[PDB]
Amino acid sequence: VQAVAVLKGDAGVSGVVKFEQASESEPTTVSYEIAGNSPNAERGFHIHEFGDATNGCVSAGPHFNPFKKTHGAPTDEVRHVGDMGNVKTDENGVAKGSFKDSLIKLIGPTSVVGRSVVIHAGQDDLGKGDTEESLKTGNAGPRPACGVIGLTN
Amino acid sequence: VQAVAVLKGDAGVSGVVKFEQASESEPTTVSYEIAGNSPNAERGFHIHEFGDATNGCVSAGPHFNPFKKTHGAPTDEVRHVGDMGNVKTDENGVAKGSFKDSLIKLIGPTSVVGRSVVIHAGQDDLGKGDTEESLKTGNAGPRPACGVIGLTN
Ligand SMILES: [Cu+2]
Ligand SMILES: [Cu+2]
Ligand SMILES: [Zn+2]
Ligand SMILES: [Zn+2]
Repeated sequence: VQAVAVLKGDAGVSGVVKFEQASESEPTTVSYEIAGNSPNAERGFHIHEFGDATNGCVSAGPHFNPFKKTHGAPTDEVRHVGDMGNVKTDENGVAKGSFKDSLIKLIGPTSVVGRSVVIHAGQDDLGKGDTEESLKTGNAGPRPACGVIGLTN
Repeated sequence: VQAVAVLKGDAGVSGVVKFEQASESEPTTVSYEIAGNSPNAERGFHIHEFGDATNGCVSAGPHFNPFKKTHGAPTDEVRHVGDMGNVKTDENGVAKGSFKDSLIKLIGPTSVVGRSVVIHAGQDDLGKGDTEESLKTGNAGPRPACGVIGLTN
């Protein structure tokens, strides 16, 4: 199964995030190309609950969290399903990369098809900050771009 | 269950299409508000197969047609799952309305969550035309706007 999200916004950030998953129990491969970010930085990157684009990136809602866990790093076992950590940006503001994830799925009752991807303006502190906010959002800040995740082939 | 598609493009047409379905066997209520169309007209309106926005409205693919039927009117038994007929536009170019449909679902293996809605620049001939093309697209013409269908609440 394949899916894709086209990230758009008004802040100069835009990109494309691709998903592929062979079967429900197998990892999903997530790959991304994102332009217009701050250079030489780390930027929070998550699946949010709703595929709702009626109000910018606000209407995407919170991090996708069906299991009611705190916010964490992708390699933490306690994390939101949608937590994809930080993406690294180069000297030109480009984030490009890929990873595998075993919580993110395109199949079954936690499928992210129809949800959203958000790229943030700040760094995700991976749930390790001082704040109650760290356990909710990682303090990753504003949502310069987002896109609904759709089926493709 | 609720879903929504935000229709966008570069042709002056834009809008929002909402979906609600209580359970898989019951009708889906589809409501829409679309601006910027030709006035006093009828414009084709369909669910297309893919929620892929990487190439304008082209990458949405063809009408959603899992049962491999010909294109028809919503009230035809032989139609594509995605066939929503024409929407009527007023003297200001606005289409606003709602309807129930029993093939379109937000639940189950034919769910349209993660697919696309397209509003066309021309009238859908409902499969009644003189063409092979009528039985594929209803001759509804260009795709001035589209949006991926996402989960909301
Ligand atoms: Cu986020
Ligand atoms: Cu169409
Ligand atoms: Zn999170
Ligand atoms: Zn059709």
